[PDB]
Amino acid sequence: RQWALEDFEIGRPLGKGKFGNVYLAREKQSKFILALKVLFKAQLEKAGVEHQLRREVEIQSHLRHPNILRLYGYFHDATRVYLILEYAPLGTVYRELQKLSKFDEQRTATYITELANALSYCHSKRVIHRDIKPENLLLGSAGELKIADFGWSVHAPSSRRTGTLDYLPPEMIEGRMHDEKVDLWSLGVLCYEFLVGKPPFEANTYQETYKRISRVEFTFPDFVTEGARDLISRLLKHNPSQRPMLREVLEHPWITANSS
Ligand SMILES: Cc1c(C(=O)NS(=O)(=O)C2CC2)cc(-c2ccc(Cl)c(Oc3ccccn3)c2)c2cc[nH]c12
Ligand SMILES: Nc1ncnc2c1ncn2[C@@H]1O[C@H](COP(=O)(O)OP(=O)(O)O)[C@@H](O)[C@H]1O
Ligand SMILES: O=C(O)[C@@H]1CCCC[C@H]1C(=O)O
Ligand SMILES: [Mg+2]
Ligand SMILES: [Mg+2]
Repeated sequence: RQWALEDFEIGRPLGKGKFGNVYLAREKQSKFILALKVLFKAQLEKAGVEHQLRREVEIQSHLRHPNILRLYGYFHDATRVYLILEYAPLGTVYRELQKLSKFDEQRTATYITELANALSYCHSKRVIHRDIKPENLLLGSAGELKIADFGWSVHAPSSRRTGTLDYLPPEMIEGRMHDEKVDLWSLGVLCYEFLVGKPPFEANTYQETYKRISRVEFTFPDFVTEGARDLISRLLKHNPSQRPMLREVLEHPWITANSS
């Protein structure tokens, strides 16, 4: 509907982005509360990621799922690009993890189910998210998980190169061809991080994390249950073909026993 910045009242920042900031905003006519993801043209140009910004917009604007953050539209002016997003009022899963330290098995299994459903819908459109991480997982008014930040989203298969490597699978880390299986690896990383409080390949340096991912070198603390170990171990397979389908994740006995 060719919006312009004059149509919105701007509130506090909601979060910092790589190419700008996200602000709380209210559309003047309807009083609709939303989030405005503001990006600087000069920064996007310098990075040469314009084309990828259009992909974020095109991919996310066509997705309709209760566990996927909505993108209502976008517009731009002389210096900025504005993405009109659904406001997630309970913030990030990242912040929830920082304050709780770790999630219990029931909260974890529920989040994994919500993610697996959203990803099943994405993959059915051959959409690869590729940036599944707690800061990109938002919470709706009922505490339901919403996949956000389609910034690095692509259509499968892809041989396209892109923060930390913590959530990236070996094939992406090595600049090789990849498909929807990249999001299955990220799901395994998230399951571990939710239960343990940190991702399994976390390290001080990018170099050390790269080596850990390449080797699939990780251990579980003693408190991690057999069922949780089984699902994570199945997801974190160096070989993308060996990673289970999302149908298998949703039907996993540990998921069905602790969700939702
Ligand atoms: C320098 C510049 C422009 C720019 O000034 N164009 S223009 O004013 O000449 C216009 C007639 C085309 C546009 C964009 C740009 C890129 C992606 C998206 Cl998604 C974008 O939002 C929109 C918004 C509405 C329609 C289309 N896209 C804008 C970028 C990115 C980095 N530098 C840019
Ligand atoms: N719709 C939203 N509602 C609430 N907070 C949001 C929303 N979108 C983004 N944020 C906050 O802003 C941060 C940056 O947004 P994001 O889309 O992930 O940008 P980037 O691509 O730069 O990582 C998020 O991690 C979150 O803290
Ligand atoms: O929305 C963005 O800030 C960016 C658009 C260009 C590709 C990378 C992307 C991101 O970091 O999510
Ligand atoms: Mg983000
Ligand atoms: Mg992003």
